[PDB]
Amino acid sequence: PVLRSVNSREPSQVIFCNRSPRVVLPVWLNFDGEPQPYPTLPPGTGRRIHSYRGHLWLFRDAGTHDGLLVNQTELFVPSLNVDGQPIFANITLPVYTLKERCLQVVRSLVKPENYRRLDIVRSLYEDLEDHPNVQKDLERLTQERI
Amino acid sequence: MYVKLISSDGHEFIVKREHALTSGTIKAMLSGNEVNFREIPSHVLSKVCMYFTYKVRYTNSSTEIPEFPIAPEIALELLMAANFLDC
Amino acid sequence: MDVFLMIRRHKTTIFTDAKESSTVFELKRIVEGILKRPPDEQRLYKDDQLLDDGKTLGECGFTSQTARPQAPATVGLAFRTFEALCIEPFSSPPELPDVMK
Ligand SMILES: CC(=O)N[C@H](C(=O)N1C[C@H](O)C[C@H]1C(=O)NCc1ccc(-c2scnc2C)cc1)C(C)(C)C
Ligand SMILES: *CCC(=O)Nc1cc(OCc2cnn(C)c2)ccc1S(=O)(=O)N(C)C
Repeated sequence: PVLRSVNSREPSQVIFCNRSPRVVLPVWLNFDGEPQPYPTLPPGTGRRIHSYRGHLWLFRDAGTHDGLLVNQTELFVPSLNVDGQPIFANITLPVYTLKERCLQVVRSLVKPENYRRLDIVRSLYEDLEDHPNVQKDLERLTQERI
Repeated sequence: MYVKLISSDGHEFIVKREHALTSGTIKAMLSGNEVNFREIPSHVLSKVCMYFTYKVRYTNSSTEIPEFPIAPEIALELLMAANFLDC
Repeated sequence: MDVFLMIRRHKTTIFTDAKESSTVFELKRIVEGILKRPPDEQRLYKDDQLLDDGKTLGECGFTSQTARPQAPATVGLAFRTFEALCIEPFSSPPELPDVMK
């Protein structure tokens, strides 16, 4: 795959800093591009972690899989540490569209089997059902890269 | 310039024109000073206006982005309004 | 630093921002430009407290922390004998749907 960690074996220490109000799930893309879940970060916390140069990470809301930003972009790639300094991965909320924010709230209150009972047009039912997904995002980022 | 957005229950919301242009629908209506939303009530339209303020303030900003709050009781109607307004 | 407001009278609500160091009188000049009523024909309030022309918005309680873009603070407005301050509430949301409980 285009999006995958490189097996560099070159250590890089990183500080994951959750500057969001969400519980953050760090996601590591393995050497075949398959995403792997790592321990979650509570809001406003920082974790010093051992990663490697050329590895790829993305960050989501742990409970809903909403996309989050890391250093203002989608993907985080550690580089070599300079003078023993760790690399910062500042995780933040994007400015979601109002429509996406509303879909997040409604999904959080209604079981998918009960989306059918909501008095909304069919297109909004389709929008609710189209949950955020790491596989879908990796496909999109793959096209954006090419 | 300011523009007036009127709710179904007659509240008039006066907002900066550039902020109302956050909505693609409102932008098109103003292309192409007052718009009447016959199906959007004031408990929803007031929240839409807060969203415009939030979007303009925080888009391409470096300062920490806070959550945009939505009470469960308004979420369904606010979703319908956001879908119509394209914002 | 900016402060984010809703200036409200009857069923009119103006969304605007102002510097925390700007004054009550300068906010009446903003209202004038929008609603075409001069400052002497306006009374501005924070809750039922009448605000003094010479105080800054910060000195009245409107600060960056408490008057946020996504949760603006309300400034009440009454026009001129002055009418009583009267802000109509926004509509009541319907009962929460069964599938959201
Ligand atoms: C040489 C190499 O590439 N090793 C990999 C490796 O060690 N990795 C891959 C990523 O770069 C992350 C790194 C790793 O597993 N480090 C240990 C680790 C443990 C906990 C955490 C986290 S994330 C949030 N909280 C914690 C405690 C982060 C990293 C594995 C063993 C998975 C093949
Ligand atoms: C969440 C943990 C963390 O990293 N906090 C933090 C980082 C910080 O980094 C500034 C910086 C300088 N050079 N780079 C590349 C980054 C400054 C402060 C803090 S904090 O005070 O813990 N925080 C709560 C803002």
